[PDB]
Amino acid sequence: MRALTLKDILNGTFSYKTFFPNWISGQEYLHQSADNNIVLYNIETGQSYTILSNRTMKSVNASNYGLSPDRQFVYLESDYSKLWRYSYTATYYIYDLSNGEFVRGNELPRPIQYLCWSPVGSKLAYVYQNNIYLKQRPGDPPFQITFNGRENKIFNGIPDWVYEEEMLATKYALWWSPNGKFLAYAEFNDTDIPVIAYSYYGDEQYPRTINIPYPKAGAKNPVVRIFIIDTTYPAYVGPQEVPVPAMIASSDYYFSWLTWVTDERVCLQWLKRVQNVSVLSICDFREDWQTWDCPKTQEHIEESRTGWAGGFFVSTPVFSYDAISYYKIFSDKDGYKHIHYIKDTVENAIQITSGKWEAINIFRVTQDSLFYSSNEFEEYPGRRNIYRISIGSYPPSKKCVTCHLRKERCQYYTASFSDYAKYYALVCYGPGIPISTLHDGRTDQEIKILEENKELENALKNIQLPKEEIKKLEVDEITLWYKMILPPQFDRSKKYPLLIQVYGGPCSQSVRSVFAVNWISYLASKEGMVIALVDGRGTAFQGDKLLYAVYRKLGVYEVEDQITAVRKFIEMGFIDEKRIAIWGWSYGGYVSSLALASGTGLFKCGIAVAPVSSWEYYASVYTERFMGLPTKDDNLEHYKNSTVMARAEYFRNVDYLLIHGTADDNVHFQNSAQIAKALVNAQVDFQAMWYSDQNHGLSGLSTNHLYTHMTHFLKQCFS
Amino acid sequence: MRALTLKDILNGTFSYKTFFPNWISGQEYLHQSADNNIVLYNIETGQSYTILSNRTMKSVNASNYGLSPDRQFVYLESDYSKLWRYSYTATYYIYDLSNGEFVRGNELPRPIQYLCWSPVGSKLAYVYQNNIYLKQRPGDPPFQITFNGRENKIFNGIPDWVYEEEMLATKYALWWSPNGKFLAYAEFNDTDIPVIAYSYYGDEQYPRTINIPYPKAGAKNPVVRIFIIDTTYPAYVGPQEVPVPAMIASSDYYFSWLTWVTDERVCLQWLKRVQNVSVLSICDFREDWQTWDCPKTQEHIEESRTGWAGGFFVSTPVFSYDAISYYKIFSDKDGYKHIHYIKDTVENAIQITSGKWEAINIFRVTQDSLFYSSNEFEEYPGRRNIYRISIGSYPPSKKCVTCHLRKERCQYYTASFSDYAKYYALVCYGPGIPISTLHDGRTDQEIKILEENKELENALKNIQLPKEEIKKLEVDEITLWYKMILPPQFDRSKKYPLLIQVYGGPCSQSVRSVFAVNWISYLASKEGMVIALVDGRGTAFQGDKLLYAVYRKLGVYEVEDQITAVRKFIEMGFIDEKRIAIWGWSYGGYVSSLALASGTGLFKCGIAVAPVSSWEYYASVYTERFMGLPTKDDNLEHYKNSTVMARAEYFRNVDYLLIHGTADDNVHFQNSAQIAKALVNAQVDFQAMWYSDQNHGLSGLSTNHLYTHMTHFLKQCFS
Amino acid sequence: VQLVESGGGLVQPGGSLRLSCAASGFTFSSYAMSWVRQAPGKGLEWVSAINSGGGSTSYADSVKGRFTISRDNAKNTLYLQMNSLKPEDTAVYYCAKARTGWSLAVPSFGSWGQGTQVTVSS
Ligand SMILES: *[C@@H]1O[C@H](CO)[C@@H](O)[C@H](O)[C@H]1NC(C)=O
Ligand SMILES: *[C@@H]1O[C@H](CO)[C@@H](O)[C@H](O)[C@H]1NC(C)=O
Ligand SMILES: *[C@@H]1O[C@H](CO)[C@@H](O)[C@H](O)[C@H]1NC(C)=O
Ligand SMILES: *[C@@H]1O[C@H](CO)[C@@H](O)[C@H](O)[C@H]1NC(C)=O
Ligand SMILES: *[C@@H]1O[C@H](CO)[C@@H](O)[C@H](O)[C@H]1NC(C)=O
Ligand SMILES: *[C@@H]1O[C@H](CO)[C@@H](O)[C@H](O)[C@H]1NC(C)=O
Ligand SMILES: *[C@@H]1O[C@H](CO)[C@@H](O)[C@H](O)[C@H]1NC(C)=O
Ligand SMILES: *[C@@H]1O[C@H](CO)[C@@H](O)[C@H](O)[C@H]1NC(C)=O
Repeated sequence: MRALTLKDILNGTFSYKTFFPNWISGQEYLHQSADNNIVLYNIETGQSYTILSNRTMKSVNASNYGLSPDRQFVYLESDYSKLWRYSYTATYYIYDLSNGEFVRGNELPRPIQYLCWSPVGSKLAYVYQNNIYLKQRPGDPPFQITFNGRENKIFNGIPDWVYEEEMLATKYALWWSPNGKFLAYAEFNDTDIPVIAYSYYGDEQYPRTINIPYPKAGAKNPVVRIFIIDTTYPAYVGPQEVPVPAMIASSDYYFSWLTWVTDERVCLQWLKRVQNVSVLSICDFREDWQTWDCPKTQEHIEESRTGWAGGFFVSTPVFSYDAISYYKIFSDKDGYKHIHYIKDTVENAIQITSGKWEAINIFRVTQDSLFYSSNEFEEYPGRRNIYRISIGSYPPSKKCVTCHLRKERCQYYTASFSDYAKYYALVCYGPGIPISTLHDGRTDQEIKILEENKELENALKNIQLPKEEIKKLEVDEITLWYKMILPPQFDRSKKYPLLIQVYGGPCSQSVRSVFAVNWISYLASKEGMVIALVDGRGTAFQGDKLLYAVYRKLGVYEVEDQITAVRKFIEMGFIDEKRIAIWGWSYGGYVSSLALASGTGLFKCGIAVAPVSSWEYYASVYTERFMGLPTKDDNLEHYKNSTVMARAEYFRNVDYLLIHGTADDNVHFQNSAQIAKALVNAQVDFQAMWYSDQNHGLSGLSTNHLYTHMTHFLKQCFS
Repeated sequence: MRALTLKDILNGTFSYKTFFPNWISGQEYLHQSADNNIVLYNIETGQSYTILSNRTMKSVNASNYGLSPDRQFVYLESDYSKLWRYSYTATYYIYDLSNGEFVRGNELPRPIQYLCWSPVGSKLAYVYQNNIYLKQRPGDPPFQITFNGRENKIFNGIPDWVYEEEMLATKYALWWSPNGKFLAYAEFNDTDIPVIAYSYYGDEQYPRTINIPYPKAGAKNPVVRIFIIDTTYPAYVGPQEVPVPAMIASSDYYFSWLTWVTDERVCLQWLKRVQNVSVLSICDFREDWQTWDCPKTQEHIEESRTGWAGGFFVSTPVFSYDAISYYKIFSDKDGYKHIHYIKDTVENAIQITSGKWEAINIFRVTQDSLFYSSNEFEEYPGRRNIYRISIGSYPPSKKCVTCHLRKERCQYYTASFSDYAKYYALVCYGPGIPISTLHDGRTDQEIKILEENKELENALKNIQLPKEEIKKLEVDEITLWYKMILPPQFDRSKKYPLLIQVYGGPCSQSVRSVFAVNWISYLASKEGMVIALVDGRGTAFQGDKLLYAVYRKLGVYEVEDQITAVRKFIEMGFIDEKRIAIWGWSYGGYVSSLALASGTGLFKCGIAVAPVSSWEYYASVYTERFMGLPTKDDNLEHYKNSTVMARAEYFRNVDYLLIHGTADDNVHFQNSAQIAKALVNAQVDFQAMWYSDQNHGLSGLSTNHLYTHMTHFLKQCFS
Repeated sequence: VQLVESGGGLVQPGGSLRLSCAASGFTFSSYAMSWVRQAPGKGLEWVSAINSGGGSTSYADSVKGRFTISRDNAKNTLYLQMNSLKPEDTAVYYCAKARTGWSLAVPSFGSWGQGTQVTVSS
């Protein structure tokens, strides 16, 4: 009956909820009720009790909890303080459940960077001031494991900036043995890395300076080492360092991943600095010298001839029940990523899945079944469906679990499994209203609906939402997949303005079957615009030919794909050719700026939010993966032809809006400053805006200001 | 006939030329013609000849010259490199005139921060890496005087940032005696001073950090000492330190000025950190101990009961022919600055000038005459005229030499005198086309016209220029002086938009009879607007009451004066009430922001270029001169209740444009950063623009960009 | 005016010495006396001064606590004793007569003799 408004988007009055159970055993899980009570649910009996009441949580002003494997102690977390995208610090209290009071022995230090229980028992391991401490029981003084931890120079048990952001994507680097017998950790050395410095104004008379060790393209890199320590007698021999393969240690290298197989067997995954070679090694524990041995025969090599290794990240193996074979997802002979089963030798691997589609994730491998995700159903790249196959059975079997559950409401799924895969939970994100359900692990039948978002569906009855469609085009040989958002009461006999939203990043996808009510929804519903998203070369989940096309050629084919899509949309017949605009964010800004200044006379206006101006200003791990080294012998020529500044002359007959935050640690303010300098030196008019003491996310009231300003700009352009 | 264009202003086309003779004797002067030739002109004989050809200047790419008083050596300067408003470094070569070849054997190092000849003879004193070196002859090894000079910590012979910008307004802090047998210098210690740091981007992978010692309001201050050394035998006893008066050396104090009386008599001026009291001391040379003595009977005290001491700076004395008495300008019993004659004691001073006007400057005191400037003529406080008074003559006399030379063309004069005041030169800046003339010096008779600016007059014949008037208003027993610029073909029966340009700074004046063709001239000529400038209380050259009305209350009365003037202009009857704007620069940014957010509904849009946000962010000297200490005991309340941010809520229904440069050292970027943060936190829409690596002046193409952007903004508001 | 200096020579660092100055022509015990030194490649440097009566003495900052100056008007002699020498005082020493006997007064550039050479080295 009524259209959307900007305040309905800025204030999240249309948002959904999801249910991810916190599994603690094969049949029970934990949840936080509305009244902040920690409730334990048992599926087999259907009985619930309050492990922790809200009074205890409010006593110490706690906001998060963690339960010990033996159900005898609970740690409560307070004083949250975000540092980077994934890392933060807090204060931890320990509460006893047997007697019902906080322990008052050796109190924990403050603040603490990371804390973890043991998989069994009640051992504790935490990180404080870049050092690792271990306590055998809640009430016992700690044992210090590392001593050389220094601020901003040496990290023990936690990653530095570049590893946290570009390689691990976690806040921790330390792993327990499956039975809590050994502990493995990583040490990062950052002594020789250059430092980026920027200014923080705050609320004092003098501004202060913030320094971060940040390796840009073709600079020095951190040094990583891996140690394993016995957790029952951690003074007999001390930490032991695992060996590095000979073919890897010949030059610079990275540490990709670690996985525990058994108490006496671990798996490590390394990647070369030239990032098109990766090595997987398996190391055993020998008791004669109480050390770790990695034989040569247990090394597996993966290389790519036409691109980098893996996708955005290198794939992780999932080990079998008998723990000498595994399953891994990588490219096949036809250029599509599929599942292979490896027992003794890589070249003897057996392909399990095949076709003109791709397999995305492996969830769980039990003694008889394997669960995974795919986009095979109906040849739609942008859908996720859960499939289950049988292993070790005389007749082969294959079942699609979710493709016919709710066909018109759910085509994008994720799964969470319990211990021994007795039960699992399915979460559906779109294209309808999200919904979370619980399923039995043997017959795959629904037994309970965890969440179905009734209040949102009731509240959305009086709101007219725009119409969304997903389609494809073929031009000469490339297939472009596009999503179109059309206003209500759309008529093909009239003409409408057009807005393009672009990200275009490598190993990424922007045309998905998800549900969202966001800024472009309001733009289509109230301002009567038409919004388009396009996916072409460089995007993932469509084969290796399409993915590896933009290799050492960043910022060339994305613009061509966008322009071709725009021309086809104009040829459709309901688009006004004088009112076309484009916008993006953080490689959306890069492509948006390069497309606006392409000299085609197609776009009237464009917006760039925190864009990248040159590839010499960004981090080494990301850039060198897709562009190579910026040396005269390798790729220096293209590092200079692919900058926004070099096109500064072509911004004459277009409208530009440049936005950036001065305290951005990921995409530094240097890029926007250089763009502005180049635009001024060429005598070109444009508009700008800066946000003080704001990071890459622009969280808070800055989001309101930014979206209001962009709405004003777009409304002025299309008048 | 055609109107002005923006490109005419931006590429300076209508710019005048002046002629300041470079006096080298009582009857000769040097000039550089439009051929890079250095020509010596003799007035008595009337002949002239070249002393340095352009070939020699081009041989070393020189751009400036300096001739020794012996006329035997010249120094040529190249490799100019600006650092601050006044300071710079360069490379100096020495040319021998007798032999016509460069001096070889001991070349000066590079870069050199300051260099000066002696008044008599040819011996040099220069500053290299914050140390003073003396050369007896241009072909001799240097003699080092100071040894503790360190970069950014200790300064010898040159001022630091604070003294260069706020106190001395020069680039040097060393003085020769009249016959060049003593050298006096000052040493500045900056070690406990806090440091301001900002980011410089440049052209490199990583930006760098610039650090400057900068005392904000209420912080620690530099420490200054004064030394005098014998230049004939500098190794005998070394430098000697000048004593400080007991009443001054009880707290923090400043150093105002130094002036030589004779070869054995020097004068110094000191200021307390509380600027209410100033002390003048005269020191003599004792030969029995080779030292300096400052008797207590030779101290003169100047204090102000209602405000600071002096105007923007403290006045300097001009000594008579007997070197025991002097003339000085300060306020009399009626609050008007006039000339007084001091022989023995301050209370015995004799008033030379009196009336309801003010004396601005003292130019020369010869054996029987005194030359000065005043605005006595016709009671216009915006004019400058030159008067001559007879001293020591049996009948008193007084004449005005400039008020009837060219009555309708010239009413703003300055003078330059030769040795013994044999001849002088008058430069006229407006309100007509500027002129430069040489006069007799004994009968004040014209001799020749140095500069007439005929080409500019020929170029301005086919151009319509706006009409300018200067008038006054009498509101609430307060007289405001305003200057109004009107478009050609002005009609009183129509309505026009209005723009206000405001500076409003203390001890300043904006309504002057000065010729200029600038941005507002183009705005009035082509865009058909009416411009106005208003001078109210807090300004100078009108009395002590008007000047000191704003003591310890900054930002209160200027806004009231501007609003009252705007209301009177509206009452005049030819102003559109719905189109009024205001703008300023670095103190008019402050006043513009405060007036726009006054909640009166008068202004439609405003512009603030590099404004001051809070007085806690500016330099200690300037801020504490007019406001006082920012402590709870003295003036913290008005420090808190005067910021722009506190009015952030009142920007809701106006248009705001904020401009600042990121590499500003005078008014730091943090002011605009805090303004933007405060505006964002209150959900108020505005516009902004920054200039990368640009100083306070915005020199280069940044000026073109800034003025084009402001023109676009103003044209949009008044549409 | 006639003045003769005696003493000095070549001595190892850390030693001690003393030298004498004898004056004639003018009237002694009526003017202040002073000791000055000249280093190779440097200018004249004032070292010490002694009053006309012998009550108060003045020393430079470079030889403070190491030099002792005395006078005897009966023999018209001036004595300067150096102790704890350092390898930078190698210079030629001159005896200077002031022009003010009313009180202490450093002679500026009055009479100069030949001086005595003192060299210290290992
Ligand atoms: C803001 O959103 C909240 C839910 O997050 C909702 O309760 C409330 O109605 C909304 N308020 C407005 C003014 O839209
Ligand atoms: C805590 O939980 C109890 C049990 O449901 C409830 O009665 C009470 O309202 C809650 N108190 C809060 C949420 O402050
Ligand atoms: C870190 O590296 C630096 C130099 O790269 C080296 O001096 C230092 O020993 C290393 N720190 C360790 C290994 O803890
Ligand atoms: C990619 O790996 C191949 C071997 O598979 C190697 O020849 C080549 O050097 C690597 N790529 C680059 C750019 O070095
Ligand atoms: C720029 O100004 C210069 C200086 O007078 C003048 O010679 C030239 O004509 C102007 N150039 C234009 C107006 O294009
Ligand atoms: C140098 O000055 C001479 C003087 O006549 C003149 O002829 C010549 O043009 C000038 N050369 C330059 C390059 O200005
Ligand atoms: C400068 O000041 C510092 C302390 O403020 C002091 O240590 C140092 O001696 C001073 N330097 C000189 C040359 O007096
Ligand atoms: C100057 O100001 C100070 C502090 O405000 C005050 O104590 C003193 O009386 C004033 N000096 C005068 C008025 O001479």
